[PDB]
Amino acid sequence: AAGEIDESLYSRQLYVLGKEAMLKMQTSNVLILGLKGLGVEIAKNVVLAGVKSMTVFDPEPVQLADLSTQFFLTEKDIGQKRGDVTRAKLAELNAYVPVNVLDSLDDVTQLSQFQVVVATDTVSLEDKVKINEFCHSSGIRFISSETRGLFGNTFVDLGDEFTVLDPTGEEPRTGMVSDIEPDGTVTMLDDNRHGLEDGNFVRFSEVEGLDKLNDGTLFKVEVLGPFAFRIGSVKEYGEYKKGGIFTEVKVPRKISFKSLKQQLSNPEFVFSDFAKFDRAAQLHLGFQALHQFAVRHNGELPRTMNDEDANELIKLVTDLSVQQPEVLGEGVDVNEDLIKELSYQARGDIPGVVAFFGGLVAQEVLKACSGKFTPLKQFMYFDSLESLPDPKNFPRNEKTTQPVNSRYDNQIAVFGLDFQKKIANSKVFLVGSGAIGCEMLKNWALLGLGSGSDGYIVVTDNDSIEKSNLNRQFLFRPKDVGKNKSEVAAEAVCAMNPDLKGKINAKIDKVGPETEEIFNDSFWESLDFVTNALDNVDARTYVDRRCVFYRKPLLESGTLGTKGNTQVIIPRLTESYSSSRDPPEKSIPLCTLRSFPNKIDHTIAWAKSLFQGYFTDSAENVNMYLTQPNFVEQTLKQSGDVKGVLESISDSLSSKPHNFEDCIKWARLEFEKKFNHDIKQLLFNFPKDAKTSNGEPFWSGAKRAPTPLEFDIYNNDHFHFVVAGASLRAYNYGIKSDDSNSKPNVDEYKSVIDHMIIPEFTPNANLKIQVNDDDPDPDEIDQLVSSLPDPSTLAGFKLEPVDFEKDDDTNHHIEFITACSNCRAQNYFIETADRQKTKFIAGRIIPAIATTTSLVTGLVNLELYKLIDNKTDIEQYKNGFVNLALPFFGFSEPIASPKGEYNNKKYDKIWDRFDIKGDIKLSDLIEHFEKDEGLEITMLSYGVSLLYASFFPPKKLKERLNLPITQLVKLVTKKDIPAHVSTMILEICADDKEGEDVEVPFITIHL
Amino acid sequence: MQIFVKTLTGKTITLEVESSDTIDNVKSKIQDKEGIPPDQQRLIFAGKQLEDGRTLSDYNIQKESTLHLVLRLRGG
Ligand SMILES: *NS(=O)(=O)OC[C@@H]1C[C@@H](n2ccc3c(N[C@H]4CCc5ccccc54)ncnc32)C[C@@H]1O
Ligand SMILES: [Cl-]
Ligand SMILES: [Cl-]
Ligand SMILES: [Cl-]
Ligand SMILES: [Cl-]
Ligand SMILES: [Cl-]
Ligand SMILES: [Cl-]
Ligand SMILES: [Cl-]
Ligand SMILES: [Cl-]
Repeated sequence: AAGEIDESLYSRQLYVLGKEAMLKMQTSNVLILGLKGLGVEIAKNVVLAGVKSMTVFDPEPVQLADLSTQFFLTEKDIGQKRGDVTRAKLAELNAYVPVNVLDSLDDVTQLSQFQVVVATDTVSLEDKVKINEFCHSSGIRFISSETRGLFGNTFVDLGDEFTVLDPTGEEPRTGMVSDIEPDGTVTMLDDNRHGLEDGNFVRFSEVEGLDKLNDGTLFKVEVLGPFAFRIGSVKEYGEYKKGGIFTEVKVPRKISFKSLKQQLSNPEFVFSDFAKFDRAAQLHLGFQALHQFAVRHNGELPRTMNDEDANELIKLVTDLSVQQPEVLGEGVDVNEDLIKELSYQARGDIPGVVAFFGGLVAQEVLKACSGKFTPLKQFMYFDSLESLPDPKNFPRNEKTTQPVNSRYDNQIAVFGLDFQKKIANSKVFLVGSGAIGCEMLKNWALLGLGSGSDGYIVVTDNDSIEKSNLNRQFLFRPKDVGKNKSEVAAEAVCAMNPDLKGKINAKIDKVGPETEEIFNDSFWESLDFVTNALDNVDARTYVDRRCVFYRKPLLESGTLGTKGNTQVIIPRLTESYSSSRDPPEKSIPLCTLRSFPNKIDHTIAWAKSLFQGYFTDSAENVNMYLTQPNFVEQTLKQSGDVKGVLESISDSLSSKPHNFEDCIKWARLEFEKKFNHDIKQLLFNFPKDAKTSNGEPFWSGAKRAPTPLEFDIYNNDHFHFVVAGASLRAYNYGIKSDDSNSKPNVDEYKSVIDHMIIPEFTPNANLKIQVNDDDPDPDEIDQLVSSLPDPSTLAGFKLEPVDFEKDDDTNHHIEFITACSNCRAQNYFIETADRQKTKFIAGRIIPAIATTTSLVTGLVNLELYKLIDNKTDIEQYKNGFVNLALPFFGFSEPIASPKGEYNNKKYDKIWDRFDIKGDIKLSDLIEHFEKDEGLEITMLSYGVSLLYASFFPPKKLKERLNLPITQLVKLVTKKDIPAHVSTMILEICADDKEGEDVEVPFITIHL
Repeated sequence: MQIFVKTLTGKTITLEVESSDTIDNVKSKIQDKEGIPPDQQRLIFAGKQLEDGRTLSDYNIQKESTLHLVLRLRGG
């Protein structure tokens, strides 16, 4: 009995892919050939996303070197078959997805039972071509992928006829219309952009005067400017009067793919990095050359670091170019150095590259199953050669790179033994142990990072594991729910690589200002670098500040559905995260919320705030008033809204319910207030047909004339408003629900409500209602104070406040907000939204999926190699930007840190500072600056408070000049410096040797 | 001449520009079309992020070149 989706597990993925896409995924059987690193990584991501079945084929024996990137293998599995040994561990990732083993692929006919077949590095080109031909001609979707050291590729072939249902996954563009001219020119209301492109399609509703333009018909968009687009003539439909909302529609696109055989000699490229576009053709030849080589050398790849074999590869590539001068184009030479490196690295198995292709290919599998997002069409090549260290520090030759009979051998194959040991003796702080965190720790387990006697890993995360996390936090199991993320993740990766036994310090502390006693000078100074795995901006800003202060590199990343990004912050080199602004969260105007909504986002906001006030704030206020003897005197002199707070207490204590029946009543009376009386009030001030000073109708554009609601228990939203309201109210007052063991019953509520006197509405003639945020706002408080009961008549009466939890479906919260928003939506003729959508907005949920998370984490660990080598050439580093939907990959050299000058002295405006050893006297500080820096201190301050200025008269200088900085702060702030504090940042202004104010670094005082 | 700006959501904006135009200027034109303040714009082309006060010519931006308008994301 399937055709439905587990929202509690798939919640966040569901907001990326959508329900239709996932229903198609749940009918698709996927087959993966080869279960080395690449295969298991692809499989993991696909199994997490939830397809109908996963089948894995790898009859090869496990060897120690396979552990380089195959996180589900162990030394105990050596000799046994990769497929058999991996199966059970993939199964544990998602109990809804059976994971099977194909024993044998002697019969290609067995492919017919699968909808998508994926061929990894274990499958020869000869067999990839046979298998592709079978798949292509039978309607089976085919994807292949290969990693070879720091290089990699992927190939996609979805057959002759594949339909893309949604090219991007973006919210359809929508907007309000003020005019439609006869030639089809649609002008937007006020200064709202349509945000469409030429060749988008749109449908309309509410356009008065053009009847059938609203019937669902699509119109092709010709963009005229930011504020208008044209749809072709509309004089046939009538003449525009007023109103109208347009809605973008994604139309289906049929596309065709070519076989692998055709694409080998005539490929279509998607580029991984436009800085390296010339390399795509070269590598296309190079990866074919590796297969030709293997055919010549009994299935062996070139030898690690070996010139003889590399020259053979260059000959092989040159024969493909001389034979067909059309993959490289006329008169274009083979890049012999590039091919040389491909030979040198061909046996390499690099965690970050595997992670990149694993995320990518897994998402391409999902596209293949669903028609969601734009497929990769058809070949992409990739390299991260910038990750190679300087050979002067870590030389690469046949000796340094040889296997040492360890799990790291095919990492050593690329970087050398010495480099690998420096990775193991690194000391790192990982801030977060969720999606990025889990992927990060897996990658570090695979690197052996922190495994050496000089190294360690500290990971901290202050959350416990919730169910929806399991969809992309692959180290957590259903039975780990409720435990702490960091602790569980640390244990999990130690099973993956026991070299990290006792090397990970899993902490549960919140990073920030309240934990600096723990994460202190000594803690930070000890680290080599810091990596963020965070879910919010303020935390990133905080870690950034501290990285600057302690001069530590920072590896930053982030995701939002299929979109992602990486950033590197290098001491003394680059700008920091804080250096650049991101687009802020747009705020809704207050009048729009309070009186004139037109989008469900507005009704949800309003309903969420109503929820806070009804079931959280009014309770906290009652509890404060009963427990703080000075509350009323406090509130009167430190609240903007005084009257609100006092009515909230008066109301809270005079209506006290005695049973659930009273809670139901209260809720039904609130329905009348909010959706009936308040609306009739707003219409009393502004009638349907009201006009403004120009004589144009008041209700037009963003203003939708409301109708009052007539309560109707059969209406879902009216019902649930009352159910959820009553159940929450009961929770506040400690009353047991009739609901707390089972479903709400319509007839039960109906028989309470049917017997109620609902008081009729009378208007207030003096209520002003604010029409704009520009426009102003417009004794009885001594009466309100007199009305409040003495707290001694309510001894030990607590109200229990509600604490918004969006991910518990039994708690009525999303039930309330959804119903309350929708009742308001009914009022204003806005399309009602369901629970999943209301939860997304009210709960501020970030869409997330494992694919993007692995890929972005992969790219971070390709930049990590560059920190290990202490790279100071900014041109070697890559900030990354992705969107797997498109698919799109772009990279950029970090921005350099801005520099300054004072006197003849160059300085870094982010990184440089004046370190003063000791609790120096003010006079000695001022002197040190003139004597040693050429600087005449002009102001000196500690945070908010001013310690010295050159304009101070002599009386004031006498008090301060002889004081140590700590006593000087004491004099001015009247605070002690706390005991725990060991550094103080002082900001200064100064004049240089000419007597001119100059910008200069900050000061750190080391106590 | 004509350049293109592709956004991270797949959108293609077309701009009328000259080789000597400042990046400041291209951002100005992008603001006119998209409404994004120049200070919130991250432009990238051929492996470089485009900096205020340099020119299109400085980054070797030809006719038909495609710039990417990219973002940082807060999820993790
Ligand atoms: N991407 S995810 O899987 O949804 O979540 C990963 C996060 C990382 C971890 N987390 C988030 C925030 C953390 C902090 N300190 C923050 C809290 C607010 C604040 C203000 C100012 C400075 C810092 C901070 N510390 C530790 N871990 C954090 C939880 C979740 O798994
Ligand atoms: Cl959908
Ligand atoms: Cl279906
Ligand atoms: Cl088993
Ligand atoms: Cl091979
Ligand atoms: Cl937030
Ligand atoms: Cl909240
Ligand atoms: Cl929960
Ligand atoms: Cl949604």
